[PDB]
Amino acid sequence: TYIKWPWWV
Amino acid sequence: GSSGIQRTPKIQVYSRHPAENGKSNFLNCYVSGFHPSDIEVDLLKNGERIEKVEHSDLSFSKDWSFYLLYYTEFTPTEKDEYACRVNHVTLSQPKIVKWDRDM
Amino acid sequence: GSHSMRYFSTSVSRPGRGEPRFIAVGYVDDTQFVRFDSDAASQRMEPRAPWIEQEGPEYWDEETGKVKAHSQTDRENLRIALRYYNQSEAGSHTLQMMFGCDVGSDGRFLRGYHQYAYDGKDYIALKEDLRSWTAADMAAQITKRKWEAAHVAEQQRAYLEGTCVDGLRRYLENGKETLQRTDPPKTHMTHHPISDHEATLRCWALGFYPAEITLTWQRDGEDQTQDTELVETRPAGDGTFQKWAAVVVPSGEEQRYTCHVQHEGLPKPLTLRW
Repeated sequence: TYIKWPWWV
Repeated sequence: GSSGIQRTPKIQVYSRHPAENGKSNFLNCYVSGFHPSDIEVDLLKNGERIEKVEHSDLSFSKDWSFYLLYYTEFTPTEKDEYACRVNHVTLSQPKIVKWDRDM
Repeated sequence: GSHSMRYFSTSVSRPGRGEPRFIAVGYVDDTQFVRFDSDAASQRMEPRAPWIEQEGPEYWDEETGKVKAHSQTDRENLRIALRYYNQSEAGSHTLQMMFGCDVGSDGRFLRGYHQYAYDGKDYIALKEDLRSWTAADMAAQITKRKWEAAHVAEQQRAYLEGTCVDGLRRYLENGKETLQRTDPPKTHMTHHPISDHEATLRCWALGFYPAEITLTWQRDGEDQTQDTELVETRPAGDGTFQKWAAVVVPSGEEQRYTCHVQHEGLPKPLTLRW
């Protein structure tokens, strides 16, 4: 299952 | 426009199974340990680029260096020669590695 | 033994030749099971192992949404990194991400990972405690401060100990016929004359799974650490792996050398002699 959250650097 | 420490690909050309003339097999070219990921890989038969060649999805190792597998079904014979051709920013000219049934 | 799930994503800019390309792959141990390619036509997370195809349509919808959102985020991250470093738009740059978890034989969480590399070098990584970050340079410290303020590590800890472990446990059950196997290496030795004074002894390991393996040569019981040629472990294409190791031996001294093979599918390590 893929991460539910990405975020900006 | 390459960026970051360059790493030359390590190239291996080999069959999936020990070669037997007249017996269907797979010809592989595995390129690993390279950066950046932009690369050209072809399989050759008697010096000519093979058309229907598949490849794995770009992935990378723990040290972040990239690897790819290029492969095609083939039936080896005693006379036919095969090779892998690789072009990469680290290579002054394309590198052609011939298939040797004993590597 | 233990098992792992990993996702690997690569974002590459190609100035003047299109917009950046995003590729993501998912693995359980050494077996790939999904992929996404932003250049490809489907625009979906796609199966790459038989045992994942039984997942229903809402798996594929949910996984597609998550990976497409990551694709867009890391494309913007390439822009941000360019700015942080004041690098020119002329250069092609790379952003890699890896995340995933390890579980033991009993399914318990053993380790979580969530880390980035920029142009092939560490950028930022979640520490083993899943509470703090390791930033590799002054740009990554800007990111570290931002992620500390937004409590990103809390969300990634929750994913790694929860969703990640749950998915890996389920994949291991659904693909158990295939993922919980060990194929031991088939071994042999070949002999290749160079001159009339030297020949190559090559020790082979074929058809093994998983890929982790150790091949070493000894001479009279003493290791040949520096005179051995060891190729990278390579895929056969059928789910197994191959590797060889070679030593150059003075003609007539073949019987002084032994090859030693360690693999988790072998109840005891092997010793081969020509």
